[PDB]
Amino acid sequence: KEVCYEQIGCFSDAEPWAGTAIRPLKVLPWSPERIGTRFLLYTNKNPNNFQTLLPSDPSTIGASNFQTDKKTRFIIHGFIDKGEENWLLDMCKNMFKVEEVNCICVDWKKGSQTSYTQAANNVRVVGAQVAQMLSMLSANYSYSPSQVQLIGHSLGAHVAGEAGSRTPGLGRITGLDPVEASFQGTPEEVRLDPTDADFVDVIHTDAAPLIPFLGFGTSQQMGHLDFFPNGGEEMPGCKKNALSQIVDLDGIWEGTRDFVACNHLRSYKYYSESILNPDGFASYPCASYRAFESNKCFPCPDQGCPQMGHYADKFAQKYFLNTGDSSNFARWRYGVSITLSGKRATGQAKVALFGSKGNTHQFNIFKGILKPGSTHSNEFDAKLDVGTIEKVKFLWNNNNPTFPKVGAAKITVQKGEEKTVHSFCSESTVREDVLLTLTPC
Ligand SMILES: *[C@@H]1O[C@H](CO)[C@@H](O)[C@H](O)[C@H]1NC(C)=O
Ligand SMILES: [Ca+2]
Repeated sequence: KEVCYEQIGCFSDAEPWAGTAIRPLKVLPWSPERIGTRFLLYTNKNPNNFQTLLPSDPSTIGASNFQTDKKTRFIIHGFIDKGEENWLLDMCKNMFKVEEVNCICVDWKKGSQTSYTQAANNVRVVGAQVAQMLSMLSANYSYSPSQVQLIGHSLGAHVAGEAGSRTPGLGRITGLDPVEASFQGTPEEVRLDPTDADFVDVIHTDAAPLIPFLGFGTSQQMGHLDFFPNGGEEMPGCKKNALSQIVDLDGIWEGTRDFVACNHLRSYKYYSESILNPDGFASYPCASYRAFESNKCFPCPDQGCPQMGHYADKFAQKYFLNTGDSSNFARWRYGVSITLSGKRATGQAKVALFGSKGNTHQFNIFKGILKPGSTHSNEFDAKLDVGTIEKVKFLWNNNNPTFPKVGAAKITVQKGEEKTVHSFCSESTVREDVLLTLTPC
C-alpha cells in the first residue's frame, strides 16, 4: 500500500518501513492535515510571538521577519512531557542572547501523541515537510541549506534525519537523545545517521536498554561526533523508571501511561545551556565511561576537546564528559596530584583551586592512610574555569591523641584544555579541617 501527499511525495509500507522484524507493523504516515505541522518562526526582532511559515507558500517568508543573510535553526521536538511545551521557544530565546538568527520551531504534537508505531511513521511526513520548507527557501530565495541546522530531540531527531536525507548539502543536524525503537538496525534511510548532513552531532542521555530499564534513547553512535554526558544512560538529578520486562510504548506516547522523561529530556537541557556556555562542556574521547571515570582519558588530546552541544561544530570516536545535576550543568575538569607531608594519619585529603577568574569548592582527592612522602591523584569536575591558577588550598578531615598535622609539600594541577602542568608547594602542615595554602613553585 502507498499514500501520496501533495508536494511531499509518497510513502509506502514496504520494507524497511514495515514487514521486517524491527518494524513488523504495516502502518502508513498520517496526512499533513491530520498531523497539523506548524512552522513557528522566532527571530531577535520577534523573540516572543511567532510568525507562521508555510512551506507551500513563499509569501509567508516575505510576510515575516525571516532574514536571508542569517543562519536558520529549526527546532523539532519529539516526546513532550507535561510542563515542557515551551522548551523549543526557551531554546530559541537563548540563541537570541548570542546571535541574530531565524529560529523555526516545528510543532507536530498531534502527530506524535498517538501509538508509537504511528508516531514513528509520522516522522516520515514531518521530515518531508521540513525538506519541503528547505527546497522552497532554496528555490524562491536562493537560501542554501548549508546555512541551516536542524535540531531534533527524540523522535524529532529522525524527523531531522528524513529532512536531511531529502535535502542534499544540509549543513547540520544535531540529534538530542534520538529514540532507538523502530529505528536501530534499519537502512540509513529510516534513521538519523552521518549521511543526512555535512555535520551530524549527537547527544545521548537515556541510552539504557528499553527492556527492562525503560530507556528511550540509543547507545549506538549515530553521527560524526557522539557525546555521552555522564555515561549516556542515567543523568545526575534525574529519577529513573521502574524496571519491567513489559513496556507499554503505545500507552506512554498517547499519554496514558506514566513515564519518567527526565533522562530523555536532559539532552535538550544540556544543549540549551551550551548555547550560553561556549566552554562549559569539553568532551574527551575515551573507550568507555568507566575508563573516563577511572582517570584514563584526560587531559584533552593535542588538537583539543570538542564541546558537546551548540559549539560542537567548531571542532575539526565516543566522547565523554560530566555535567552538574541541576542548572548550569556546565563543568570544567581538572587533574591534581598531591604529594603528602607532615605525619601519618588516616583521612580524606581535599583540594580547592584559586585562580584569576575565581575558585572551586573543596574536592575529594584521596581517602585512606595519608602517609608523608606519598603521592595521590584524581580528576574532578568543578563549576567554573578558574582562569590562571594562582594558589591551591589543601584540607584533610580525619577518620589521634597526638594531634597529627598533615600537609602537602607539592600539588601539581592540570586543566583539561591545556598542555602544561602547574606546580604549587608548601613546607607547612595543618591539623584536620584547617586550610593550608600552597603557592607557585
Ligand atoms: C518558487 O519557485 C518555483 C520553482 O522555480 C516556481 O514554480 C514558483 O512559482 C515560485 N513561487 C513563486 C511564488 O514565485
Ligand atoms: Ca538517514
